[PDB]
Amino acid sequence: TLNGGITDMLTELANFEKNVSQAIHKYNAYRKAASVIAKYPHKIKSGAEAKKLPGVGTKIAEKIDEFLATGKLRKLEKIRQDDTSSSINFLTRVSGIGPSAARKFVDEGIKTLEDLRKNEDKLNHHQRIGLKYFGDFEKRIPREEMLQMQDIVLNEVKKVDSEYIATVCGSFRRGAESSGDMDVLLTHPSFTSESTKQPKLLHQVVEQLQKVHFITDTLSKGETKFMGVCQLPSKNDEKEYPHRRIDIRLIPKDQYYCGVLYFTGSDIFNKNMRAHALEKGFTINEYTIRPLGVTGVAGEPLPVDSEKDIFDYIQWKYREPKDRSE
DNA sequence: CCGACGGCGCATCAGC
DNA sequence: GCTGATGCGCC
DNA sequence: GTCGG
Ligand SMILES: [Mg+2]
Ligand SMILES: [Mg+2]
Repeated sequence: TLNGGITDMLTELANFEKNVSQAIHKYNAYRKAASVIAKYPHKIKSGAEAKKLPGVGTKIAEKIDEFLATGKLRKLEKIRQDDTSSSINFLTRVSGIGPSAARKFVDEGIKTLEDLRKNEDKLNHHQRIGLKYFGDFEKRIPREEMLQMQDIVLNEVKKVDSEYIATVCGSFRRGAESSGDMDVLLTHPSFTSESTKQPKLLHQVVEQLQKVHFITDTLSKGETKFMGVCQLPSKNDEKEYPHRRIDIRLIPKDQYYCGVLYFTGSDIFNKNMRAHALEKGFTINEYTIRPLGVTGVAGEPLPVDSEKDIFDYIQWKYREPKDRSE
């Protein structure tokens, strides 16, 4: 982290644009810039040097010069002093409260953790559970605990049906020493792009995990995506583990490679890779890679039998998961 | 100078 | 009820 | 906010 001060500044600017300004492209621009700077292997000496990087432009170059000169950004200093901005940025830290909800709450005079805790009846289900585990959800998960969680998930799935395959993706699959949460990609031969020969495939799995008291809460749930809360069991006399966020995504089995590419991320890696596919004349989602026809309409799914095939199509050398942490 | 910026699941809501 | 838009979330 | 045509 040669440029930790700069990348934090940019991240804070990104969060402002997203949470307060509701300017999603400025949000993305700041995160692309932070990410390119984060991987740059030199300690940056000026804005000019930073501007050479793709994603850093004139405005960010200027902020970088101010930051190196003084150790801070007046623009951010003012934002931090603004009560409305501060309040909105705080509320959005609760899962389920976005930029619109936060600003709505602030209008109502709901703007602190205390306010929220006395107005539960004003939150939807997702928001109520996000509030419930607010502190827990900001803790990271040591890899060792991720390993225990993996063992539990993989073994409980196996107990439901030996044909399920569950893969932990996200920062875990990228080899991180700690994860923000647990991402599980699920496949079963009965669910392909061609047919759903068996209903309740995701449900059965979620139920078993609830049955054994691993999944403790649900934020949302459909046929292919579960978003919830889980907890490791604690030993006799031991403080409980924090509650953790868990996302489970059921992907057609024949589409596993596109699925696992998606769920491995990072998010920024994904946006960069997908943007590059476009530039090369393809479109990538978690199911397929397709050609763009002359019109601008996606064609039929190209054959894919490895993650690498996807990289090949867009003329990128393969990158192991450990190298996709953008 | 601008059009485009990654792609999609679930929950909620307006309008019919 | 549905469809389509929007909010929020996943990477 | 930045990039590419
Ligand atoms: Mg994760
Ligand atoms: Mg997740």
